[PDB]
Amino acid sequence: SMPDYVAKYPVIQTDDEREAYKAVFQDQFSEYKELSAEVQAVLRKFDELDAVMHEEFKKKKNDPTFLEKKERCDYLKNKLSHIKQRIQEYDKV
Repeated sequence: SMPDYVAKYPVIQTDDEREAYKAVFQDQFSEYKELSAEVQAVLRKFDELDAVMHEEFKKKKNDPTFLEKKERCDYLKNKLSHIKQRIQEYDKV
């Protein structure tokens, strides 16, 4: 098994497909930007705490909610990257 975007975003063949992938990239990038910034901020907040040096903060780091948030963020970086790769390949042609 592979991520869902692999199947949903096959090799571009038409100019319309290229524009559709662009629309999807623009939408998902704004979502990704926001999410990643938030995730990094938290990770950094702890980074500042680490520099200062607690247990509650370690738990916060392993919070399942945030942990889930971090995994969605990784999915998004991967999805966007794949779509970008697709567009570029067509663009080179």
